[PDB]
Amino acid sequence: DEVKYSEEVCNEQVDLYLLVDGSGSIGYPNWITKVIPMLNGLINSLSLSRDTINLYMNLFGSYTTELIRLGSGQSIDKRQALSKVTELRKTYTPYGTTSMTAALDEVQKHLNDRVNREKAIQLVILMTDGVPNSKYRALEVANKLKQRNVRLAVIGIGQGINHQFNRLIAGCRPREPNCKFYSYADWNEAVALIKPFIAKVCTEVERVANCGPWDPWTACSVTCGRGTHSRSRPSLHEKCTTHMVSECEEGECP
Ligand SMILES: *[C@@H]1O[C@@H](C)[C@@H](O)[C@@H](O[C@@H]2O[C@H](CO)[C@@H](O)[C@H](O)[C@H]2O)[C@@H]1O
Ligand SMILES: [Cl-]
Ligand SMILES: [Mn+2]
Repeated sequence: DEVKYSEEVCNEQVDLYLLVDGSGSIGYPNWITKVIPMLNGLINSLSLSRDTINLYMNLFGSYTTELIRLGSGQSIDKRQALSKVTELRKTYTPYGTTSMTAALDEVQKHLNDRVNREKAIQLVILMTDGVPNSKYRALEVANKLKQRNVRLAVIGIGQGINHQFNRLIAGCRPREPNCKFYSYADWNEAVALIKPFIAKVCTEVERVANCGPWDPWTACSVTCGRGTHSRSRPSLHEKCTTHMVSECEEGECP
């Protein structure tokens, strides 16, 4: 048989992969005056914690650079994540080519390795001017991510933004105003864009678990008159009953 039980589903767990374009096309003035404050405002709006949002962060240029791993201090504490952005303002100048496909591939690898949290919403935030090393290769991996139920939002940054590509990889429809997946204004709009994707919403649902077949009932405790016997089974789930006791009769007692 099976067991039924109640449960609240809130979708509070989110693995958020922040992929930041650090390539030479971005432009140094833009980096300082626009990208850094974008990162600051965005990350400041994320209530990171062990049990809810966990941040991953990658910087992609000629190489991809994994800045923050899911689960670490910097993944779950907003203040620590902000320090990484500050470290970037002080010590990184954008240069080189644009490994966008490889950055997205790092997310794929998380899923493949089963490093993400299974019950966690998977959310990629791609921050780019939308001029990757290869347009087809980057669209391809993004589409692979979406077919795995990964959500993807795009934030345009840089001195020379290819909106057409950004809208395409975000999945924006033509003739449709205010795409819910792409923003290219300031941090305020990006934050609003990201909000519906990470909103905790609580519903009460019923759940079903297969408890597996019972073992045979034991022989009666007494071989005459009233007694009891029991049947057990492996716990295939936390909510599954594993033991029963019933009253049995083995005829009369002389
Ligand atoms: C199994 O075989 C039965 C035919 C009886 O001989 C049982 O013995 C009886 O057990 C009851 C209750 O357990 C006692 O009150 C009796 O004293 C005893 O004869 C036996 O278990
Ligand atoms: Cl690429
Ligand atoms: Mn570039």
